[PDB]
Amino acid sequence: APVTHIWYFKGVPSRLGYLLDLAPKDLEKIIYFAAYVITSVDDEMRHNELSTLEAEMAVEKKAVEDQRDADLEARAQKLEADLAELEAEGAKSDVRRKVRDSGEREMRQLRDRAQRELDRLDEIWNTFTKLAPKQLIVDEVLYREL
Amino acid sequence: LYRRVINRNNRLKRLIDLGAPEIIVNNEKRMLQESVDALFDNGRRGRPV
Amino acid sequence: RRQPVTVLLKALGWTNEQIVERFGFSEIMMGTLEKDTTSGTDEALLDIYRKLRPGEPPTKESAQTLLENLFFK
Amino acid sequence: DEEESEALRQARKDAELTASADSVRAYLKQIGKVALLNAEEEVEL
Repeated sequence: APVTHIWYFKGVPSRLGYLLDLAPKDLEKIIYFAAYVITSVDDEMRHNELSTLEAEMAVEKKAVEDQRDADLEARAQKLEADLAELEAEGAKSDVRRKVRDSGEREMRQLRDRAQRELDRLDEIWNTFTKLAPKQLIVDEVLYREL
Repeated sequence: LYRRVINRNNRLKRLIDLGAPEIIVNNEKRMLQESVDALFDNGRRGRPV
Repeated sequence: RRQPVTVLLKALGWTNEQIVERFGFSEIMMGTLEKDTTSGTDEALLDIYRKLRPGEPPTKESAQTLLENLFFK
Repeated sequence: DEEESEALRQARKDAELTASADSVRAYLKQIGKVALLNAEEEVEL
């Protein structure tokens, strides 16, 4: 495995840092296998096939939206089903309140998980479209996705 | 110091030969880097050997 | 890294009334307390844990037992 | 207020992208990703 001479890596100033214009803290992570760095990006190929990627991303976003809507519909149907056997008996508001709270929390979780997935997808797309050489990717999952 | 380098440099050659998972290979590469660094300048980056 | 002592007091289990009751003599104490953005013991504990041990992710039990073993054991 | 909160989530996310200059800490923090296997998945593998 190639190794970098310590003298030029960090010497106050860092000769490699000045040569490539990477901060020593960022350059340190690359050398010691802490974060990935982009060596080359194909701009010409990306431009010739950019709209297709936009459509392929939009289809996935729409699929996520449809799945979230279906999950919300199913959970709402369950909510309306659990109010039939609990309203026949003349109980107090506590018996009804628990179901209402559980359903509301389920709706909130179903919505926010989908929102997080959409945000992650948008982050992936934005990182890809702005990708440039000498760019440090610190997240392993994001790099695998890319 | 030299000995350590050689040792690690040998272990890597084995790990790559039998196709170890990327995590172990990366760890071995990092160890080799640190060993070479300490050989040239001990105690510069991390705790001295 | 340095930080206001009010966060340390909050993490130790002090609400934002006992600090005023005890340290009402001085003015720098009130300046620090007012300037302190953190609110509540839980808020201070998370920041203290993040700063002292940024590597591992914060948790509840570990954050609560952090200062206990650090000095009082 | 210390669960599924935007403040806690930010802290947890930031704690993962830490340099961890110490080599031993870097390795230990990395091998914790994969969860432990039970008896049956070992046989399956």
